[PDB]
Amino acid sequence: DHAPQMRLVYSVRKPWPISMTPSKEIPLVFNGTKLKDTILRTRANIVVPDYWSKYGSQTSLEVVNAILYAEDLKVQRFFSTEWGEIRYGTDNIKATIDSQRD
Amino acid sequence: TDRPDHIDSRVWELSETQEDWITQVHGHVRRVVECWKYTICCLISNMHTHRGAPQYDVFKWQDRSTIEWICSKKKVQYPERDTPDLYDNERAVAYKVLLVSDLSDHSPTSGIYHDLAFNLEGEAEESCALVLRGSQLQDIKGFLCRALEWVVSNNLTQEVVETISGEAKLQFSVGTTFRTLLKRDTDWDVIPTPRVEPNVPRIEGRRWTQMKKLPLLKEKEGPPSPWRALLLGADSEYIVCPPGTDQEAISWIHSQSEIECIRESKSTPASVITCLTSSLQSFAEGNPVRSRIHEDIIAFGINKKQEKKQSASSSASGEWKRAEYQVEEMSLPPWVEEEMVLLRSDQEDNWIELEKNAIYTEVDGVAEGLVDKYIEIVGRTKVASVIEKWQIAATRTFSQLHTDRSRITACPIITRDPSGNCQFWGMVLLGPHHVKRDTDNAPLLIAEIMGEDTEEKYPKHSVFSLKVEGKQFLLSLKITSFSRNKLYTFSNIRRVLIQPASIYSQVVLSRAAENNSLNLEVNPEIQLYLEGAQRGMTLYQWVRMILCLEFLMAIYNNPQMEGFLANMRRLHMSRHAMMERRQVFLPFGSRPEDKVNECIINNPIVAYLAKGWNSMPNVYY
Amino acid sequence: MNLFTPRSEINPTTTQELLYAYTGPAPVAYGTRTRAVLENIIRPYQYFYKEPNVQRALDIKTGCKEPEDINVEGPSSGFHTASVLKLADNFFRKYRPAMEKLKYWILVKLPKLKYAELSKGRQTYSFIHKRNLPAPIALEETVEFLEQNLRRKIGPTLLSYCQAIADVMELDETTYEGATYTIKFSREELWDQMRTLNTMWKHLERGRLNRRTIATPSMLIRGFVKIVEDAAKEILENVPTSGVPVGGEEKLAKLASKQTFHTAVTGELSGDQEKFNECLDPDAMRLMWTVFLRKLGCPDWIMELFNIPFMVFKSKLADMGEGLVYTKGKLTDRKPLGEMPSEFDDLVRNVVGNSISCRLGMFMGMYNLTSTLLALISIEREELTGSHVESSDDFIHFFNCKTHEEMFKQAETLRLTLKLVGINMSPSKCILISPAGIGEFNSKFHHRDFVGNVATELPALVPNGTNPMTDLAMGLNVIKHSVNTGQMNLCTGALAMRIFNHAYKYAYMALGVTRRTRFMEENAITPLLTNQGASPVHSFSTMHLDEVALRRHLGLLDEETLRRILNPNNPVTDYSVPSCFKYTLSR
RNA sequence: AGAGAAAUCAAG
RNA sequence: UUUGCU
Ligand SMILES: [Mg+2]
Repeated sequence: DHAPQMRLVYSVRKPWPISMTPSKEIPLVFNGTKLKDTILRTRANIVVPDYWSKYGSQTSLEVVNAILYAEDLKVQRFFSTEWGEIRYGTDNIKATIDSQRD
Repeated sequence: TDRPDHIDSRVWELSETQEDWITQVHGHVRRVVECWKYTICCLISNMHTHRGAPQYDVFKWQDRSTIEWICSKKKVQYPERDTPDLYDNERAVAYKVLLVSDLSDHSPTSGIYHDLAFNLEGEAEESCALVLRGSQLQDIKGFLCRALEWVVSNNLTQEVVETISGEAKLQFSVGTTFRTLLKRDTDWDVIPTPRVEPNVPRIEGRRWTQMKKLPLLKEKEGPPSPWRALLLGADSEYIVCPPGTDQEAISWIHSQSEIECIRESKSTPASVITCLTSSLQSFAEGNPVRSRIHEDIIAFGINKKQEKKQSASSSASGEWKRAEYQVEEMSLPPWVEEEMVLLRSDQEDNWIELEKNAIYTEVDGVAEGLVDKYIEIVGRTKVASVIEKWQIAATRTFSQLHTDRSRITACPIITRDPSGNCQFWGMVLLGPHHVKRDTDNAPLLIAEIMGEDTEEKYPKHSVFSLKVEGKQFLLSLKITSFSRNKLYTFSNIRRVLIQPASIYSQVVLSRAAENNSLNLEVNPEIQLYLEGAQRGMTLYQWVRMILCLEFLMAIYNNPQMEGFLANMRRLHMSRHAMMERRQVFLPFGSRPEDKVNECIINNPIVAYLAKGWNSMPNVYY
Repeated sequence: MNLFTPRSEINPTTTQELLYAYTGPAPVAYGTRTRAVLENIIRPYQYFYKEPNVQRALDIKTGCKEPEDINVEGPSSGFHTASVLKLADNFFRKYRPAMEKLKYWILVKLPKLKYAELSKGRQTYSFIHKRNLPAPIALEETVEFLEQNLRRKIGPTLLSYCQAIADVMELDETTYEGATYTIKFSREELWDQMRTLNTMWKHLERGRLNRRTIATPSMLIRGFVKIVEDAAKEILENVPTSGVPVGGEEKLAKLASKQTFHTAVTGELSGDQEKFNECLDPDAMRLMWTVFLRKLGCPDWIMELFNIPFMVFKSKLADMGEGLVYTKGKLTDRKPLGEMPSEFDDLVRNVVGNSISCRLGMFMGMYNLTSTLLALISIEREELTGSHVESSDDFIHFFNCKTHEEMFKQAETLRLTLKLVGINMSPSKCILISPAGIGEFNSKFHHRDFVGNVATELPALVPNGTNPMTDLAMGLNVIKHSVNTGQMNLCTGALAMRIFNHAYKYAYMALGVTRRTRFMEENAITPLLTNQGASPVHSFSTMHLDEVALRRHLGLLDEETLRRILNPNNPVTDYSVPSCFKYTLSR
């Protein structure tokens, strides 16, 4: 699967790289930039995700924590870890048997 | 007949009087698996009390009267045949432990008891992950791993698999006609049974001769190899232009320019210069793409394949002969040493501007410090500038090869200094390409600003004189045909910085370990085999020369270089062994120098490496 | 070259990493492969007898010969039947637990193999459409053909698919209806399509002066090949003399750590095998497998199943290709073998249409693990009291003897045993150091107690092209795998991170003055993620963490932006979080 | 013309 | 197809 590796630079620089489902939330033209294409899943330019990070419908904080909980656990584990100085160079069967005898 | 070490003695003795194992096929294995089941039940039942009484009650290997009494106490009844192994009071559910070769084959069976299915590898059915706890599963998995280890160690895999699962069936067969087809090109049948006594004979071998001295590589004779790389190397230069976009810089270049041919090459006729300015103008007026012109025909070999076809056909009177190819031998050219000297020339700006990572641990700090010191060492060198030029040119040219195009495309080579001033290294014009495959060679017309011109070094380049703001420059035009894959590879030519970085870091860390303290600001003397006046150099200069040589090798990488290095690693190891007063021995009829000499034909860098090898001593005492 | 020979601070072994030019483009084969394919096919026949007699050897079905015909001076192409039997028996005895694990795999794991994985293969040549196709498509059409011609439904198990192939091999005529055409095969035609191997240039192969081809089998016989290769892998992973396919770290370090009483002669022989794939006989491999299975108490049908693919390969038909190039003074014409005199005229009798029928020798990339097993069985002899590690072609042996004469006798015995099983170690590429402590194997260079692992291919430090978050995660994972594998220390690890970060930022128009940066500057959209332009947050000790979680823990991302970019309702959309940046490209 | 090395691209 | 990786 080397083709995506070589095609990325051209793919991103295309006029309408991102393929997205049609939506009304994203403005057709924001401050002179034509974000979406009206022809079908429609297409949008790479600035749409950047636009969303500034003007987008926020989901509940509880949703955010749930999605990030798995990775936040690893982050917390690492930052709570302590790194040392850097160097250069039979009874189970007994209980069952006794219980059966009882 | 003994007790397996992973089964407790009490369980073994108890099972001894539970069934007539002697009259059962594979009685020992049957008893062993039943003991495994009992031990699994015990592992489930251990240390689990519900309301002061055990949470799990074991009916396995208990008298029917007591089992029925217990079940009646719980207001449940089970048949003699379908007697569950365990009963969980907390869940008030009966369970029957089961062992199966594969968990997927297991089925719920009847509804009298939930089936706790497990495999010999310790894994449990997806349902078991609910009913049983994590500790129970871990203990059972460990015990069953030990049991499987015992099974494999005693060659009882088949017997156990039969006991737990059933009996294997004929899952494959071949008819007579397929057997006939198979037995067409071999002296044996489908199951080869050559009736010959197995025995290894004693053949008469040869003697292993010692390599007392290292071999000498073969230096080829012939014309000096010319510069055959895509772009220029040490002879790369750029025109400084006012800050702005690529179009503005190209317009500034085009406004004040008197391009006149100084040295015409018969391979790239001077007239092709018209194909450059026309593009330079076209890029200035917005559009980089441009319609063809008359000169373009000879610039990008337009309608040339058919021309050669017709010319060869018109003069092909003869008879066919096997196509024999010959690689023209060439000697070591004198410009390799000059290129190496010039590539490590100091610059003003640092040409390796990479962002730092986020230091969190002391290890991260040490790594970032090492990388920063390496960048300082090799940042201010001409080789870094040429690497940046190559990367930018390759990226800009490869970004235009993803679509079929019948018009001339212009891909300039411009890099911006930290002050914002543009730097025009040259331009690459992409002829009409209709790539249907990947490795197809697209046609390029490459114009490059050159500091100094040598006919013997650039026979196929056409050198013109450029004039900007009074300053004079040389501009070399080359008609090339380059593959897409090579362009993509050079688009990230920055990877050449890793090997010298590895060597520098290894030296620094070795010093630190010897002193137990990391002193980054250290450069020891690396003793080497040099011309003779000097017996070594500091670490920084050595790293710079390594970077220059690695860049040259990468730019001149090809089958000859690949083979030469692959077969030279052996001789490098042999030299290292000889240095340590070891002895190197070889089989009969061995000549590694032959495998190396096979790959010394044209490459100038390979010839440089071979000469360097020859310069070194070949005998150690 | 003297610049790569430091004799003060580090050793030439440490600078073995400098003898790689993999940062440059890999050579690509050009034009017809017929010359290389024919050379590969003809090499076995020349080496069968001490004096090349290709015509006499072309009539030999099984490549078995007596020890007299084994060439102890040049490459040998045959094998000794009795020696193979005894060596296989010795290997079975010495590694009995490995054979028991193989038996467990056969009894438990083999029957439950699904042929869906058969869709993970290389570009397959359709015997219906007559052209190379992706593996899933070829598998789909082959299964459909089997269903049509068998009037039954093939079970999901691999054994069921192989049995279906064996059954359809019993029909005098087979038909395939596909939209709408009806392709008809006779038994002989389908046999030819099943046994035909398709040759292809091994593009992007390093360390070789001359390009070499590889062979791929038809989708009909790929199930048996998969079964045999999986069995070989299972037996190999439990054998301490194998360097593949599992990590070579432990393999090479374990022998490097071993020492002696400073009184025995210790030697280290590093070597490769000359024309490794052009000397092995499939008959030897199937005989070794038969010995293994029989001594393991396996049933007859298992032995037949294991043997079938080797017989089919023994009756193979190699695809010649476009043809040999002939000139007419200055013209050029590719013509098939047999139309005019050439170097391979001896093989003209074996031409079958555009395919050449050969019995001896093998092609690369088909039976790698079985070939390694065959090489390994030959080392289990009384004389060879030394450690051995082999990866297909490369090998390293450690001798621990009482005198130099014993060491040389053992080395020659190793060479002669490899000849016995049909493997010739390249004399020019085999070097023995005494005392031991310096060696090379599988691109790992060992000196005393330091094993420098040198990558055979520097990682492509660029985004994979999926999307920013996935690309960043994958690149950091690659760098970490290279680092902990030993191919990159801390300094070069950080440098590789910086290079990948620069390339990744460039690929998404986040570095200079682009449309993305212009948009984010006009609208005052601060860059908070690496792909947007923010300073990198990962480090040497934090390549395994996700960017979003790591930034959130550091306060670089706020709850408002976090809820904006992680909102599942965003109209845009590996351990990366599914944020708004996990988009997909159009084409 | 050119790239290149065992023979392909230099359109289809 | 509009062009900014030291
Ligand atoms: Mg080797």
